[PDB]
Amino acid sequence: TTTTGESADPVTTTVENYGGDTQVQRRHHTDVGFIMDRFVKINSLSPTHVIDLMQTHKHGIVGALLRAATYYFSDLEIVVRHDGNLTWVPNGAPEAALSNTSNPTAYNKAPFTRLALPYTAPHRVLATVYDGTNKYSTQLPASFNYGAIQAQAIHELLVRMKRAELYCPRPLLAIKVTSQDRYKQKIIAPA
Amino acid sequence: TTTTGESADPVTTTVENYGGDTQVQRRHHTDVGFIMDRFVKINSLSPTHVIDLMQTHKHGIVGALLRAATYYFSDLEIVVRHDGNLTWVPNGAPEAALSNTSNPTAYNKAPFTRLALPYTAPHRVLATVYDGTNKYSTQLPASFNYGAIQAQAIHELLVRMKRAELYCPRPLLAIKVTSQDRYKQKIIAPA
Amino acid sequence: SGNTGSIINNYYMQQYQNSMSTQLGTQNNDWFSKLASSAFTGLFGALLA
Amino acid sequence: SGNTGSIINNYYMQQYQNSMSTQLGTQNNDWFSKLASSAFTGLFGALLA
Amino acid sequence: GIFPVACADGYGGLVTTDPKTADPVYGKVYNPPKTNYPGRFTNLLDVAEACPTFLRFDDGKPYVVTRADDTRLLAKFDVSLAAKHMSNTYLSGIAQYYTQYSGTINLHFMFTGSTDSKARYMVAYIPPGVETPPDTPEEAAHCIHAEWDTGLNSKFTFSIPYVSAADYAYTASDTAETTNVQGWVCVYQITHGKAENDTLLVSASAGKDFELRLPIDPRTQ
Amino acid sequence: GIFPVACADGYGGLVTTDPKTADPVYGKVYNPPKTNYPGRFTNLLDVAEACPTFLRFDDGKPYVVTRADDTRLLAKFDVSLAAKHMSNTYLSGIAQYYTQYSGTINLHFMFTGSTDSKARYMVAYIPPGVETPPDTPEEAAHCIHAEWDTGLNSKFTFSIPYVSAADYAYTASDTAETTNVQGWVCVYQITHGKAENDTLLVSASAGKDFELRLPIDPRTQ
Amino acid sequence: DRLLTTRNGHTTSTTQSSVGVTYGYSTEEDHVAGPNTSGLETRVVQAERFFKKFLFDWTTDKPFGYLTKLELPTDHHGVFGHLVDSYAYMRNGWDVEVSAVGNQFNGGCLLVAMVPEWKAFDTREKYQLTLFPHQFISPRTNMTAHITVPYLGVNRYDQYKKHKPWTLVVMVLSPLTVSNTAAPQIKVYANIAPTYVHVAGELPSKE
Ligand SMILES: O=C(O)[C@@H]1O[C@@H](O[C@H]2[C@H](O)[C@@H](NS(=O)(=O)O)[C@@H](O)O[C@@H]2COS(=O)(=O)O)[C@H](OS(=O)(=O)O)[C@@H](O)[C@@H]1O[C@H]1O[C@H](COS(=O)(=O)O)[C@@H](O)[C@H](O)[C@H]1NS(=O)(=O)O
Ligand SMILES: O=C(O)[C@@H]1O[C@@H](O[C@H]2[C@H](O)[C@@H](NS(=O)(=O)O)[C@@H](O)O[C@@H]2COS(=O)(=O)O)[C@H](OS(=O)(=O)O)[C@@H](O)[C@@H]1O[C@H]1O[C@H](COS(=O)(=O)O)[C@@H](O)[C@H](O)[C@H]1NS(=O)(=O)O
Repeated sequence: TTTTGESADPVTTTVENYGGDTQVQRRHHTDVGFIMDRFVKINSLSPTHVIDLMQTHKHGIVGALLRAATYYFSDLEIVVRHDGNLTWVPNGAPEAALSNTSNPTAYNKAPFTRLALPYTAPHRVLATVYDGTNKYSTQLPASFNYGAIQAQAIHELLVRMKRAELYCPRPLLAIKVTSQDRYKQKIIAPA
Repeated sequence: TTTTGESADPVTTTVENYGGDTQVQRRHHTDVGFIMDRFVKINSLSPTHVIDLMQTHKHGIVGALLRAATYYFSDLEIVVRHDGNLTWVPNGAPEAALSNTSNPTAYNKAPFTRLALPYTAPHRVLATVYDGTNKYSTQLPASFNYGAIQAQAIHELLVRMKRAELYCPRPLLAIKVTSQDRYKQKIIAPA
Repeated sequence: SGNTGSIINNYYMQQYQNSMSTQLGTQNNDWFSKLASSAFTGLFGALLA
Repeated sequence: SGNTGSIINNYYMQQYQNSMSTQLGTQNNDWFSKLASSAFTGLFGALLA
Repeated sequence: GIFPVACADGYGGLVTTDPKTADPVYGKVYNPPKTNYPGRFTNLLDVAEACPTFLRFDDGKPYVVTRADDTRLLAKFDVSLAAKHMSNTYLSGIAQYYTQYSGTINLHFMFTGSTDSKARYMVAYIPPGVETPPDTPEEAAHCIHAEWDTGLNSKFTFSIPYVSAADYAYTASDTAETTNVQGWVCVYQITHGKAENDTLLVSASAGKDFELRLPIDPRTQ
Repeated sequence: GIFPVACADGYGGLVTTDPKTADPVYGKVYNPPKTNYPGRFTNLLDVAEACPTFLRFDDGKPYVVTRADDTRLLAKFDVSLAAKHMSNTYLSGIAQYYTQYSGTINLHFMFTGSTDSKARYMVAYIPPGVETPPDTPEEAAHCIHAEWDTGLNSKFTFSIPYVSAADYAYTASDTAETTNVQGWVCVYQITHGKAENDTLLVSASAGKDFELRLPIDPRTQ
Repeated sequence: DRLLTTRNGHTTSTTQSSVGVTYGYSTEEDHVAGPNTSGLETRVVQAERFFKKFLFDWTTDKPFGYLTKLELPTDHHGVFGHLVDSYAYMRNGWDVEVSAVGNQFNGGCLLVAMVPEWKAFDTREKYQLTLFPHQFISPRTNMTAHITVPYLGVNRYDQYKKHKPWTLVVMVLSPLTVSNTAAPQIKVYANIAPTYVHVAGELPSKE
């Protein structure tokens, strides 16, 4: 098929053009809500930690995919391996509140704590990139977070996006290829 | 709107006065029963402890709110971290009864004991302040309590108000402001 | 209720789970709700819009 | 949903398990699905098969 | 056989705000009746709407005094639940326990002068976007404002509207904030006739759509 | 008595992709409305179909240049989501997170020359089974191919068919692979008239039956 | 004939080499009367007209990847500019027309796109810029590109002095080619019009 390409109108040809038969597709694994729904780890940690999905690694399946969207929304689940008790506080809270027990506080139970937390930002949607001239009264507004946690020590933090919604796609890149033809690597095979 | 203010009749204007649109409100978080329904800690403890909600801290969310009411009523839940077995006894009992096992006694089970206890005072409602010339045959009648607990050692005590009812509101104060304009503090923000 | 979010009905009977209220006569004895709803919202006097 | 495969209904109420969405007006506001389905599939011009 | 069960890791711990209930141990207790006990309140915002409390001005007074000189700005304050002027209100007392708010806040002005004291006032909401609030009624006129005079009715009520970028605003203020994020309110005195040393009491209450969400326990303990 | 239960060994552990949900601790939060927010996408393949992105040729250009000499092969590349030429496409960006694929991949050719520049091209799918791809239109004619010329419509689209032994093919390529398992695509220039230095942009998009299965997290972290 | 005449207020623009209009992310605006402005917002139709801006000179030496950007809103000296200094909050979409007139004997191709929340793109990311609302300009086919986009962002209303949601980008996809019969270079211009302009929060005067 030939078309006026300058218009940018989508064109999808099929093998029928030269005698083939287009087949059946099952696209469950490329479903946004499904694919974002798995735990991902946050590497940097500290006794006091503000939950920010952008601390996710840029090349991990979740972090790559999240960054391939401009705006997003989701609820959250967290797994925290910590010493002592864990206190969570919602978006907008004074850092000092983290010391108070009446905020959701999970008492230590081995081996870690799994929790379901609601979206809690004052915005209708959040962004992975924000073109602010400043945004004050490569930096993101401080209001873009899912609250904060505190314990005597935070050893590990996994985070899971629930009911994820993604808007306005952005570039997603594969590994840079050096070889003359294909990027080759060791694929699993029996001994 | 102008009115006769000396009458003290409530007046609630809206933005419609100058062309605005009043919006929709969802007030679940300011619901009394909901807000008082969370664990709060009691700092002073001892092997023998008489449960008194006024031992709650005056600036904590529960203690501040409770003190912002004259009379109240509620059932209770307690979490106790203790050595040995825990015995509870209802309001009006001889302190000596605490040593007897036939009163509700929870055998030690790690990491602590959670219990549901009923209101047990001889009054229809309790008070946070009591204007007694004396009240005998800044002090509250001894009958204002939820019973008492005893163990070999009591390390921690959390208390939770269930089915709370609050009557006749009293002053509730924010932090005293020193600054020329606003009380500013460190609000959580991502790193 | 307030801050209880379990779907399943309680394993223990109500007379054990809570103290039982008695009456002499939970109704609409909400003074402050009445007070707030009674607030004047109009505009005293004539208007020129 | 997406990546939840439990048969049994949740023990906790929805207003606890998740944040609650509000509206002003989940519908078919799927721009990219529309865009993709609108793609031209034919053949511009005359055919000789 | 018996029913197999998987005891799941990461579940089971006590969370101080959990939605479950404890197991009972002492049953069958009937309470003294408290049918129709007076003064009950079920939502903090009902009392916050019905009972306005006072703002704090100058050296600790619930009022503003009419200026004898040619300066017309009587007061200026941050539209913030954490503002110094709101620090003694019941509204700010409740607000400190929540992370976000939205909606209308109402201001009440009650003139206290003698029958032979007269005045004309103006209140304006200065939204954010300007560096400093105007100290002149003429400059503030371009904002949302209301003017009223003295007479038989001693009180005047005005609604500070919620106008912001996000749907909710923080109740607390961050240390990195120079200018108040939600703007200011300016009270002016257009003129007066023999009203020197006469007072204007100002109080605040929650409006019909005022809303507080996300409970928090922030005070030092 | 109470209900007997067997706490089973080997069950209960946290699996990062498990199909369960955590227990909640902070209820009753209502979100700001986001009704009808623009640009939403629910499946990665909808955008992969609607938005073709560019292939990479020679020294890093999204196009191929018409040859002035007597060599007619403009480009040759592996039908592989891991091919150097596909390395900057959105299609390969998504594909790296899946182990297998199947279906149609579409190529788009947009001529960029002036009105007085004309040419005739040919694209062929060389299936596996031959040692090296043909550098001649005459040899490649025996394969599935399409020829088109220049004119009013600047773009031409061709479907690379999925023809393989197994029902699915790997998205990644093993180090032990000499020849590309799925064959090659060869773009030729039959002739041209005054088209020296004129360009042919080439991009790719997912076809109607393109499919990706088996999610994977392979990048070094 | 591919004639299109666009009208915005008392200003009109017509091309005879139109390749159509590209709508990005949506065909309409979301709700302009949300809870964040109470009911105080108003539409100001007088700001809905075309203003102009020079972009760059498309020359033979500018290679693939060369890119010029224009963050919106930009400096404006008409009613729209006044609106920005007079109101605390605003929202509007954009109706964008970009012209690169040379002649039919030139070659090459420009990619014109509208990007939400701009970030400086890698040269590798430049291969996927078509993921954003766009259109192309190739001398053999057209001289005008036209894109229409709605207002968007984490906030229903904005403070343009602190944030710019949209940014127009024109990138060289294939270098300009010239001959004896062609135009030696092509100047690229933008004809922009803000759409559905709404303001809220009257600001005080400077006096
Ligand atoms: O230092 C102050 O802020 C002074 O405090 C106010 O008194 C408080 C009192 O401190 C408080 N007791 S507590 O132990 O702190 O809890 C309680 O009794 O309330 C009163 C009233 O406080 S209120 O918030 O103002 O309502 C003084 O008021 S009063 O004593 O007349 O009742 C208040 O006037 C004082 O503030 C002045 O001093 C401030 C700092 O002091 S210093 O410069 O270090 O010496 C200064 O910042 C204030 O501007 C000034 N008030 S002014 O408006 O008259 O200038
Ligand atoms: O070494 C290369 O591959 C050179 O890389 C390309 O530049 C990358 C850049 O490295 C990358 N930054 S990052 O830190 O690696 O992430 C990012 O900025 O993207 C650019 C573009 O990469 S792309 O995948 O080609 O799109 C050079 O492109 S550019 O700088 O013009 O933008 C690319 O031309 C380079 O590849 C050349 O060198 C390769 C190995 O270098 S050496 O022999 O060891 O000295 C060689 O294998 C390539 O064949 C050669 N490219 S050629 O086609 O012009 O011959």
